[PDB]
Amino acid sequence: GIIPVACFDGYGGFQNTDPKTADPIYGYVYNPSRNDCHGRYSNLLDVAEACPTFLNFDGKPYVVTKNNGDKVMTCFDVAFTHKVHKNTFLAGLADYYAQYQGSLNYHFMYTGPTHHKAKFMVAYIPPGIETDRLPKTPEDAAHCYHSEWDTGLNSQFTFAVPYVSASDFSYTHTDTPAMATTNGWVAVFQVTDTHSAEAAVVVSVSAGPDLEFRFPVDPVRQ
Amino acid sequence: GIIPVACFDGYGGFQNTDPKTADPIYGYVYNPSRNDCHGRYSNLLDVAEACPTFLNFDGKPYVVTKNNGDKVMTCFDVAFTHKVHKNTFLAGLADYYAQYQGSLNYHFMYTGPTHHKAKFMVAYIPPGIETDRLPKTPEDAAHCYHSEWDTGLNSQFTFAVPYVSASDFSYTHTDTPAMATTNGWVAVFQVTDTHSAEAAVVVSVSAGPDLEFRFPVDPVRQ
Amino acid sequence: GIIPVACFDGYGGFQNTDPKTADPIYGYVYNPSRNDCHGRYSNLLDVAEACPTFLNFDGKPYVVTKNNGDKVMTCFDVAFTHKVHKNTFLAGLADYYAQYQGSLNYHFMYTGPTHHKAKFMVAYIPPGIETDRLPKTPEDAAHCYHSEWDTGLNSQFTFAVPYVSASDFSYTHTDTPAMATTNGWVAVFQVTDTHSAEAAVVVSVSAGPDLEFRFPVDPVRQ
Amino acid sequence: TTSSGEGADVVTTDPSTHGGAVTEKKRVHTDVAFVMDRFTHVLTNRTAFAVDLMDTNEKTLVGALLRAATYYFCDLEIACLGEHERVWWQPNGAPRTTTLRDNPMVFSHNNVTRFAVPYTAPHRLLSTRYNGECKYTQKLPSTFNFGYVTADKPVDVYYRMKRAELYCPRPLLPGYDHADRDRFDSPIG
Amino acid sequence: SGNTGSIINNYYMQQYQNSMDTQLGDNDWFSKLAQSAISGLFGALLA
Amino acid sequence: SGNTGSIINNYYMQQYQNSMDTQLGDNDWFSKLAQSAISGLFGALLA
Amino acid sequence: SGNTGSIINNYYMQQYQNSMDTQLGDNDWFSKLAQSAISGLFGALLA
Repeated sequence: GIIPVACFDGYGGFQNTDPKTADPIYGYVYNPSRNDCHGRYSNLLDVAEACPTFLNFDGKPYVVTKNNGDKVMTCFDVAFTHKVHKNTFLAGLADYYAQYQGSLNYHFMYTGPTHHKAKFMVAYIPPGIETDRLPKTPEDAAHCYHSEWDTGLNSQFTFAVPYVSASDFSYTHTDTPAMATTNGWVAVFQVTDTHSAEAAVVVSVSAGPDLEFRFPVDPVRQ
Repeated sequence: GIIPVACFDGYGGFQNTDPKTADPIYGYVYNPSRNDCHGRYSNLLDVAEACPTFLNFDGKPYVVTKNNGDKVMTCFDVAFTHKVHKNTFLAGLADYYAQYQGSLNYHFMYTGPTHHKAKFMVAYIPPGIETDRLPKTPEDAAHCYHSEWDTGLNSQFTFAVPYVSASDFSYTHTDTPAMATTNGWVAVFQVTDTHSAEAAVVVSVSAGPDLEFRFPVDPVRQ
Repeated sequence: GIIPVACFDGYGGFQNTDPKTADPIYGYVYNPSRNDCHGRYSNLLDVAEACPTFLNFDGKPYVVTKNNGDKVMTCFDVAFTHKVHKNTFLAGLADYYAQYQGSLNYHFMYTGPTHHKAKFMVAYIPPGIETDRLPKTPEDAAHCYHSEWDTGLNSQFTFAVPYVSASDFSYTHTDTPAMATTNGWVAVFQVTDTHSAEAAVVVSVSAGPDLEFRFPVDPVRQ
Repeated sequence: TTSSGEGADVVTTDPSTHGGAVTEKKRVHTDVAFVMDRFTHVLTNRTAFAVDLMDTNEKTLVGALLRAATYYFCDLEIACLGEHERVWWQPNGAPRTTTLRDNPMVFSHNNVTRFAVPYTAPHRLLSTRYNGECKYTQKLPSTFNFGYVTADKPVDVYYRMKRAELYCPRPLLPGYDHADRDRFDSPIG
Repeated sequence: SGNTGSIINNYYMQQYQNSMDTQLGDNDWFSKLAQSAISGLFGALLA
Repeated sequence: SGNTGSIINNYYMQQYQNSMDTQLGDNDWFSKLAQSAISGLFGALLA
Repeated sequence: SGNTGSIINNYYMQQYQNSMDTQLGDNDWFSKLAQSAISGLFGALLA
């Protein structure tokens, strides 16, 4: 009369990610109402999109405009492990997730005096297969997927960095053996080399509308 | 109140061929779309039928036409373990499966010069109970289930080898004690003995429309 | 969330007669068609009824007709362990089953010369409570449930032995302590005592329409 | 049944040419989804290892047929054996670490550990062979794997392909050598 | 059928538990033999 | 809801498995904030 | 599908047991190739 059943090996071990729920102790607790408790966020990429965070340019988010040639104010990898992204909320969020896809957004807010004027261009350099390079003048970077803006009444400029890669998803962490980037560079040229004096361009980053992380991981640090 | 149940002995051991599926770890993964990924094959006998592979005639797929009598260009077993089939895709596929039934197909493509002409015949000799024999002249092989073709504008000739056996299925591997074949011979006579000079007939094999393997096995080699 | 269940003691041990079926290894085998495979028998009592088998009268199935008085050609128990039944298919089938009920059938086929004539009678003696006896003349056996036949154009005679016992079923094997039969005797008198010469009556037995075995058993022999 | 062979047109003639009828059979054991779905043995007495699916022995059914295909797609099921407390599994692309925490983990039950690994590699398809500047006139990149298992103690390992989809066929070869005799001749039980 | 039986039914599909049969298209005897028997008494029965 | 799921359903009553919520009668923000975003290009776009 | 089968069905949701597929929207070949075969005898068949 007893129902036959066959317990199997390899099943029923403790699992820290298993769907099944634990057996109850107390019953009929009633939590205090959380109505009008403001600020809930149901998904981390939402706060990643609505809340841009500043880049780490040698400990200071802004880039200083400069008189000497050079012209390459910054030239950094579109990779979350890069030192520039080190303080950003996205690098800290993607420190955990294993893979991603989709565009990033970079916000450039000019901060200099109203009489001071400048012109800038940013360019996205696709991964190589590049013997270096990278281009150090705007005329050289013009060929690449770029955009260019001059300072005006509307200070901020939002440049979107496309996700261009052979594979549908790409690793957030960089593999130990590499002589070149797998997600490509981006660079922020000034384009006139006569600036008395100083000025500054604050830079920040936030996830694009279509960005998507996948596979949570909890890497041992260090 | 607890549901009675009776765990049984002899059940629930690990089984490498069991129907039941394992308990999940990750959830909600979304694989990249495989649309327009060409060339999928849902069944191995399909590629076995549509893709004939060459026979191993002493390391060379072709048979050379010859002046001296003999006339028996080849006389080989219709068995997958035979040395002639050793390179063929079917012998390699049936190296694993335990049993089969159904016709094979042999393709004979003449390759000689357009002015050179020849006539051939192939014959299927049923298993014996044969004191040897096998017949060494076309006049002797004529009695058997045979076919005969001369070279022309249409080079290839496809001879189908019938499955004739007492049992509905027959072993792919040959049993160690045997003094005679259990699936029978096939032989490819030339029929004129005057050929200056050389010429060649490429030979290949592919599964027939009705061929069927059964019982996968993974034999230890050697 | 996990379903509560309570494994019980005394259940789930290996059982050689349990209804439940074993877990599968291979799948999708297709057995060769057994259509037109003649002679299947779905029940052993059918072959027991349609196929009578000969009795063991001192190593010879027939009884010889004799001149000297005696008149008791045979007088044997209606029990499967009796030496007379030893070669019969029923004794061999009921060697295994533990209990039975229902009538037996005995076939008597006369075999002597067409000019030779004889008259016979068979009688069924109910179990006793018999101080012995058994009756040794036909006049004495006439009182019992008997039947009587003379040889003619129709040689065979089929005498049915009734199942008369206090209990609805009776053991096939004989219990070790017994001084008298529990299923009764049957005896085959000749009735004239003048027979020059020899002649013979073949005897055989087969299960009746209503016979029924119950409880398979596999006794250790010896 | 003469026909030009140069065009490589498919040709499949049944014995009907000689008057013998042959009904089509509906083969099931030759089917890819059915064959590939088994626990092939892959490796013995090993703690940490990448869950590369090319670790399968090439003489085994699953490994040989897997190498009969150029591309493939599979959900996977891992089954470790031998004494151990627990088994961690890092999803593809996760950084390697000698210690592990919070990464997905399964305790053994009666010295067996079975669990299902979802397809993880970024590529829409994996491949058994990869022409990465290996030109010749005469090795697969690390991204091609389902994860990275680690065991508390060394264990035997099994892989079970699920929802298998093989693409672009490649040659099978019999493993046996015929030696002196042209017919291989082997024992049968 | 046979010495098997449950209120429920076998957990695995029939394809896995038992080999499938195939008709010879793209039986019992001794039952009939035993039913052929003539129990009717021969000759002119009387009384 | 969350990393839980079965074809069946939890054996115990909801009152035992999870604490009941109570309305303030005898919500999400960053979704709305992210949806407030203006992707539409500013100024007079040309070409 | 494949070497799996039960009268019941998998306890866990499909989202947990197997990776979901995605269409390229916001296939088989060798079957067709084998079906392209011409078994029909060439030339003028006789007798």
